[PDB]
Amino acid sequence: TTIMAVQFNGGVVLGADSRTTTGSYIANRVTDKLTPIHDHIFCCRSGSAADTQAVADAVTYQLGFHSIELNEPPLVHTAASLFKEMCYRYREDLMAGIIIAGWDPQEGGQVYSVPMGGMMVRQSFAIGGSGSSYIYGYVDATYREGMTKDECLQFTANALALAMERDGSSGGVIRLAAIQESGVERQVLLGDQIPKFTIATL
Amino acid sequence: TTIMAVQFNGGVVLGADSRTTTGSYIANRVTDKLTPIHDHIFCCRSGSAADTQAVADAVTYQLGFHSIELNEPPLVHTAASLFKEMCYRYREDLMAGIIIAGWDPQEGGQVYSVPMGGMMVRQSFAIGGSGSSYIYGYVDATYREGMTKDECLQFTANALALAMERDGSSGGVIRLAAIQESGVERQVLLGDQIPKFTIATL
Amino acid sequence: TTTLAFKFLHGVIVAADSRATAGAYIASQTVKKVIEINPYLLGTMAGGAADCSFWERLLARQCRIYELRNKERISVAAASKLLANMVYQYKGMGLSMGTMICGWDKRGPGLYYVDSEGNRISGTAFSVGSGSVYAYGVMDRGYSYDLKVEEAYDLARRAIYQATYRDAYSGGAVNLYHVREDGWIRVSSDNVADLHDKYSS
Amino acid sequence: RFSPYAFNGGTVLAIAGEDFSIVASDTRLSEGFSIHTRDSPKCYKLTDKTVIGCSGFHGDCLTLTKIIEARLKMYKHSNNKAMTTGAIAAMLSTILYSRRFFPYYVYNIIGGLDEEGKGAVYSFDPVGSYQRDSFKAGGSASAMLQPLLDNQVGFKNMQNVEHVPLTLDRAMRLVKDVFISAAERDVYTGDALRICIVTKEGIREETVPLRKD
Amino acid sequence: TTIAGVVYKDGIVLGADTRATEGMVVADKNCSKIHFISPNIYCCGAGTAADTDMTTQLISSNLELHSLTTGRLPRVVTANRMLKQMLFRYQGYIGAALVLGGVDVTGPHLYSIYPHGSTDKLPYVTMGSGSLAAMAVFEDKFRPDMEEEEAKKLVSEAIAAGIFNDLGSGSNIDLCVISKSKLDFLRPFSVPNKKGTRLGRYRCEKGTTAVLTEKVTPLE
Amino acid sequence: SIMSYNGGAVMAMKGKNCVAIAADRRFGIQAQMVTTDFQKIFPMGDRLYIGLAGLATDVQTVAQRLKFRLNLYELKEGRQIKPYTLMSMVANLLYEKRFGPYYTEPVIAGLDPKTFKPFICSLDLIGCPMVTDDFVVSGTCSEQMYGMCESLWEPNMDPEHLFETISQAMLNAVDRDAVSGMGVIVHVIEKDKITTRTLKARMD
Amino acid sequence: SYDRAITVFSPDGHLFQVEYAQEAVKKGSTAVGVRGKDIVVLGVEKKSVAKLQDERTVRKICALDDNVCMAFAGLTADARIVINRARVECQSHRLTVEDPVTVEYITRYIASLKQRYTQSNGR
Amino acid sequence: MEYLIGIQGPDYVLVASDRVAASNIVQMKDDHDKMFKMSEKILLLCVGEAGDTVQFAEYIQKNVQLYKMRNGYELSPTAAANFTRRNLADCLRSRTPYHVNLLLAGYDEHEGPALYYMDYLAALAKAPFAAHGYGAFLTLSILDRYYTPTISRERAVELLRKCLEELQKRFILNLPTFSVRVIDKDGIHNLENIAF
Amino acid sequence: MEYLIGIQGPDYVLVASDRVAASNIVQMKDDHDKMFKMSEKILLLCVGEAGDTVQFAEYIQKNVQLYKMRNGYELSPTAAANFTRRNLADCLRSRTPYHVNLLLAGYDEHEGPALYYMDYLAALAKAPFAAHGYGAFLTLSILDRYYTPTISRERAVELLRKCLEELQKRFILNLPTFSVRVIDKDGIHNLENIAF
Amino acid sequence: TQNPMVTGTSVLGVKFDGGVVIAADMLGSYGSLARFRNISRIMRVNDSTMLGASGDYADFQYLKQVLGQMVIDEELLGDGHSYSPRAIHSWLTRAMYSRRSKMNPLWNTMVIGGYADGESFLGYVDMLGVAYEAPSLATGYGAYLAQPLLREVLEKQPVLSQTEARELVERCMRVLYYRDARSYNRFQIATVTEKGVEIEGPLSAQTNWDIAHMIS
Repeated sequence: TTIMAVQFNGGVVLGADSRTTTGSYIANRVTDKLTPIHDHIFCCRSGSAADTQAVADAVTYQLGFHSIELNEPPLVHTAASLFKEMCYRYREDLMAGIIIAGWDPQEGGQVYSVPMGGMMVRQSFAIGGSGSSYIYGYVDATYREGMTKDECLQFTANALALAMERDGSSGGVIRLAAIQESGVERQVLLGDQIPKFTIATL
Repeated sequence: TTIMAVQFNGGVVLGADSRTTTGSYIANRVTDKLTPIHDHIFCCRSGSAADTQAVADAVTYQLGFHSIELNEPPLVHTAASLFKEMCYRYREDLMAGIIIAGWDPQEGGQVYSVPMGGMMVRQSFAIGGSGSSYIYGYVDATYREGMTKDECLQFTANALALAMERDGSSGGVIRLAAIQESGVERQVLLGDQIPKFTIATL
Repeated sequence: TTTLAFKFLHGVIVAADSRATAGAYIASQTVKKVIEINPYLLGTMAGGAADCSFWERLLARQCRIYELRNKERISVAAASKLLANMVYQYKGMGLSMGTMICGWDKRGPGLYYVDSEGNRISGTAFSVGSGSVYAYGVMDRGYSYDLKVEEAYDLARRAIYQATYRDAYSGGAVNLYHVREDGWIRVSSDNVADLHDKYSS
Repeated sequence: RFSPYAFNGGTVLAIAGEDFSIVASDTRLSEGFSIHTRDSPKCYKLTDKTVIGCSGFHGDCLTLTKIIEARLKMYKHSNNKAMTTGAIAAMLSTILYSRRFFPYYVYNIIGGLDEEGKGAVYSFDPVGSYQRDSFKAGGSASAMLQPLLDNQVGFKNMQNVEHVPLTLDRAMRLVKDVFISAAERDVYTGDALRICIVTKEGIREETVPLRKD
Repeated sequence: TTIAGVVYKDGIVLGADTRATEGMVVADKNCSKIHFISPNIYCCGAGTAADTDMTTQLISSNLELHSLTTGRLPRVVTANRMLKQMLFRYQGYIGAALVLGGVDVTGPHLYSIYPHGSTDKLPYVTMGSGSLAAMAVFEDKFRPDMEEEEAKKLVSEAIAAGIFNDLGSGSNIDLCVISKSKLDFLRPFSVPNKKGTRLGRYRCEKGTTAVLTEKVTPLE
Repeated sequence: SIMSYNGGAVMAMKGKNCVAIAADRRFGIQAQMVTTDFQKIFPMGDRLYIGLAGLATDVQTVAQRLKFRLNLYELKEGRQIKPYTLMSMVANLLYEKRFGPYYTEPVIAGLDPKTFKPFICSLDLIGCPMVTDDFVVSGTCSEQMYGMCESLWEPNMDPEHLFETISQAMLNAVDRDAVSGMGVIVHVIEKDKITTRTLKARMD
Repeated sequence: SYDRAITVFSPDGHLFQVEYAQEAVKKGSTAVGVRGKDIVVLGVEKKSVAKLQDERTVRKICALDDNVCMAFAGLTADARIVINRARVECQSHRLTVEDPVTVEYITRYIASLKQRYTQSNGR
Repeated sequence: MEYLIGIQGPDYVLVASDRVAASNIVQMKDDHDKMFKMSEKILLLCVGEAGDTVQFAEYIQKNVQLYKMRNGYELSPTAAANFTRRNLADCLRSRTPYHVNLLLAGYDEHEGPALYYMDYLAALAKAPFAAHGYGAFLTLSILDRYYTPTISRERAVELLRKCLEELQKRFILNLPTFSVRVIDKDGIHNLENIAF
Repeated sequence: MEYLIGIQGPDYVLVASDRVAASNIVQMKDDHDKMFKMSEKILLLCVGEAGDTVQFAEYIQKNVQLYKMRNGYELSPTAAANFTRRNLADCLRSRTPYHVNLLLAGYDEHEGPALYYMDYLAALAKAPFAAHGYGAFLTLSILDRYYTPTISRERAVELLRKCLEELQKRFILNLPTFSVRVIDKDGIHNLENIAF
Repeated sequence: TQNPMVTGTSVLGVKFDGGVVIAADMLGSYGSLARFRNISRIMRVNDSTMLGASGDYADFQYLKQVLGQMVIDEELLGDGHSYSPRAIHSWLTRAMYSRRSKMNPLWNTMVIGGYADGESFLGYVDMLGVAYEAPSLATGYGAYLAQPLLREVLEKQPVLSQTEARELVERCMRVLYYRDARSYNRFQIATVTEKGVEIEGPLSAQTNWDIAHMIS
């Protein structure tokens, strides 16, 4: 499992793999880990499949009622706080690593990272899951300050391809998502569409 | 602990960190993990400090006596085979991850990997230790086929700097070693001489 | 499993059942629990089936060499001591046996209780096995030193029978042996189901 | 850590007669929930008067048979005689007990003919305890075949039966019947049944198909 | 246990075996594993047999209560959410692995529900003991928008693969075909395995059992 | 094993228009036999019987609590209970104790009232019903009972032929089990009569 | 370890080392024993004690067990080894066989002890 | 360790129990009574845990006496045996279970003499003769041998004496004194204690 | 469980042991002798494990008798007690240790009466009176009360009888018979067995 | 070996008309990490026999140098005798069981492929010493995924050609990449024939990911 969210000027770019494993067998090789909560708010799921899906549906219910009551478009900080309150209160029962990234008309593009502990912090980029541990060196070296939308799509796709290459728990297909004022646009990079990196041979 | 060895046309380029920890406390921040065996043969140590040092001294004794009997410059494959026989026979007693790289007049630049199991394989580049896991994404993307001596020096230095940045067990000083027909030349990268990488802040 | 042996004026009576179980499932109901060591010595099977069979056969081997070297029969006390010494070397390893060595000696009728733990004791009456506790009850109430030969058969045969009735691990057929001065003789091999109809009438 | 033993299934059956001896077993070899092969007979002939059947851990079964085959020649070279069914049964007892503290996970049943000419069947446990009996079932479906053998061959629980002597025709039909019933209930038993017949003439083999699921 | 489901052009085909085992011994040769949820949604079952029955019956009871109040046909997502939220609440202690499939006003929807509460929406799913054998057939011969008879052949081969290879599965193959207008519940689709009929009769003769006491009580 | 503590075996069989149910009579703790005459088959409504095998406490507790719910059912409704209705009643009773079940495996045998149809089933400790057209068994010697029933049973059997089949299927399976025995009681259920026989069995 | 063959066969067919050991016993003091009806008595001749020596130490009559005693001739240094080895066997017999050691058994052990030394290497 | 024994006759019930209350390795009490008077014709023989014996036996005792006062008539030996089983079975899966192996003895006006065996798990069984404890393993076989359905009370005590002498001969635990009581049509009668 | 007791006087040693060889819950023997004859004036009383008792006691017995034959004179009670201590201490840290609690009693020609206490760990201690087993916990206090350094053997047997009667009253394990032997100037003497 | 470190996954094997084909992916998994993606797990023993191994790779290299030397030692004599496919399989059964009994086993699972005297041989060897002969073989997760696919084709058509056997393996290798997490899309195809043992280079199976869009 490898999840990624990078923030740019107009909004955010999200990316995730599609492999979910139960031991050494792949139960689903084409899992959608990018769950929509609202119109412009998305989250990334990693860890226990039963836990991540149950919390995501709960926040959608909580923010959905919150948005109508206030009669305003929901904030990304508000959606991330609802994930924070559930992951911290039931930290001994839940095994989840949620990265919440979206857009609101007040602040703009935001990336929040909520790991297993239950803490919440805003970041420029956020990586999570088992396969993320293999791309900490790449992301830190390649990340440039002030990247455009199209550059962030390439930045996320390359980092996920390198993570899926080495990690056994990660693999399958790359799912991308771009959120701005215009709306949400998603694309899937298939088997031949994946950025190929050369294999070391003598 | 992060160790690296990259092969080029003339010979090999080596690299290792300087941090050795006994839990969460640094016992030595000046550790030299590049151990000389012969005139052109070096090895990179990772894992148990007591185990790796004892094997490295034992191979030096074995290869030293072997080179005189044949009256011929020792091969890198020969030196790596002596590490292989000790790491495989006592695999349940020793914690070692040795990367052997050197030069011989018959084959040239060679990089061999002896992991925890006790197997042996020749590679164009090799990474080992605890901090090597974080730079698997970077090395796979940056590596070009047919890199010159100067390019390999920068390639090893950059990869080690990113590993020490993220890993707690890795840190301190980058120690580089370049071996060719001319001999062995070593350099030490200090504090400010370290490859600079930006920290993403809002 | 129920094995019993007692000595009296006329000789030594050896009685045993034939049920062998592998947990709750019964593997066999026809096992020869009275181990024929020599034409003059008898043993019993309790606990481990192979442990009783192998070591007493090693004893049977050792007793024959003793007869060839010394030109005389081995004493019951010496036969009990040899088996006790061999199994003692493997104490606390996994061996499990509870045998009774019977035979007519120069001193008279002999009875010894040998364990895998290392016990070796001589007495007038013994009972080994899972149903040994039930065998002691009916045996002691009808025991006498001046008991008749036919009266001795009825006591031991019923003592196994009463034990098979209560113990789940005991059953099959009751095997009876009489030990005399010239040698032991095979008395009867009565089935428990056949004896049930006999004691009812 | 590491477990040296593995349950491979398989059930071996043997019936002794007046002049015949039958040793039969299924050909299914499995591990856990998957089947290794559908053609693996547990019956193996040693001499012209002895056939052995091994069930349990196949690693021990394959090795032990090679020990017996080596010991069969050692007796043949030294004594100038073919080893009898009673001698092999006594020999296997010592070989199994030599590994007392590290036992073979094996259930052996030897079926053959004695010196007189009658059918003889010997039953073995993992450690080496043995006895002679008319019929014995050992393996995974041993608890399914035995109660039927007690009733039909031993004539138990039946009030007024004439006690008919065992013929090869009746015994062969009884072997085929119980394995059909065993394949329905026991998952380790199925695929194909192989029957070995030991007579005055020699050893003969027959194969009957079973449930493939 | 081998249960599978597939999505074709018109609807959904669900498959199941009939072997129910107690430990490593077959207890039931003919066992229904395709369960009724609603007149349009059916659900295959795996794992704990008692947990599968009671969870199915409760959701089927709730959806019948739901459909009568709404006055219209229930949705697959409603069946999914009810099974998803309940199994999560018990933290996987109810060992019920369910392959859900039905036809709505939206279209055909297939789900795989795990005992812990995780759900996956896929064109083809396999669960149970012989799921590994059944998935291999799908990963080799499955194609999008296939015919009804072609999809029925695809699932039957998948269940059969779990039957012969896996020891936990056996006997008959059950199929359930649900479309937009037609619902075919083929109970015995294929019988690949049968008992070799007994040629030797072991019928006990009248009066072979010994009786000690006899008592006859008349009835109305 | 919890089930092997008290032992016991229960068997049910189908005939033409008759149902037979048989069980052993041994009551014992682990190895020691205590009582020769122990009831395991309980009447439920003139033509319907239930046989319970497992822990001796749970055998008696379930039978008493099922009779508690049976009588209330027969008073609320002016009809005698159906075999399918009782099957679901036992299944409901056992599942109420899901995370702390009664260690007993119920077997129901009897004829359907008004419709004279035979019925047999067996349930799990947590209450999982399964219906068969041949036989159902429960107890410590389950594997022993399966081997006998798979060879002796025939499709259409008269009351007298069914009695001889179920008796021999029990006796031989019980004699290979250490924790089961001490007599076998058989209830042959017909539309006109109930025949109860105690068979001559081994007492060891 | 010394593995030289001491006792070997000769052209005529004699074991010289055995024969020379029979010459050593002839040179030793005389010892005679007779068997009676109720008592068995042995005695030694040619004590040749200088009278200035304690005659308690040079006693050739040694009891092996409670019912077994022996008198020897020849090399007194060699006999003391055999007596002590036989005395252990009398107690070793009791540990294996609860019965006391008979005269025939203990004699067979001494003879076999002498026989093994006429065939072993270095002895 | 504690010991119980009960023998049923044609019109009487004979029961006996040891008078030893032991701790670790010492005998604290010499004349301990383990029989509880339930009714005029019912006795309870309670054996088991240190605290569970007194607490459970008295709880049922007072509840049976409560039935007597509320109705006027006493409970039957059958009804009392099923009542004491119900309380033990319901407490079995609770937080506080009672580990007690008891034996109930009673005479009924219509049905006659009755003896009931009960496990600590609460399993009621009707038996002509029953015994509890480690001493039961040595005495039940003697009870299987000489027992007859038509045994006289003078022969029943003689049969009881044969079993108690086995405890003095084979049983490793010292049990000198035994309480003997007979229940018949007149009620509970105290008999001379068999001592060794 | 087994029991030992030793009372040493001015010119004699009084020692007694039980005659019960017990297994699980049954008494296998009634006349079991736990006293071993080492010399003409030395006795050894071994109590402990099932196999270690007979094997260790006889090994020292045959070695003491070996000393008698090789020299002509017997070992002194002090030398015999130190010899048996050496064999147990050396085997304590070996592969097969003997778990035996012994009590050595002997009379010397020069020193006189002697009694030695010894644990399974091999710790030798000279004592005027000592006891082994669970019964020791009930008897040592009586031996602390009525014991005098100049006690006569007429009173010592009476003192021994006082301790054995406590085992009949308080001790939970049945020990009916005891073997009594006295070692003095003339050697080992068999005294009448105290039975209950 | 008590704890396996660098391990290799499923190894396939099926015999056709006049030869046997074995395929194994070039991957050495370190727990979950794909450490080495260019290692050969298939070796040529002699002209008529070949070996493919699953499990610990360091133990495979040990068996590689032993079997390598055993063939050399035999070829030194030149007496017209060579090790048959059954002889290598029988030795390997004795080799794995002997170390199993010593409580220090080789963490390996082998598939033996051979062709001699016009007979095609396919053998299986466990780390414990379990050995048998089968027309189709699969190790690790292959026994659960690939073997069911191999059994159904050989049930319909018992004898296959070299082309039919290869396309069956490529179909099985594709499914292994779909469902086995510790597999790689770079495998070697080894084939025994009358000409000898031939191992092909890096090969990749074409994968389809059309199920990515059809969820909603």
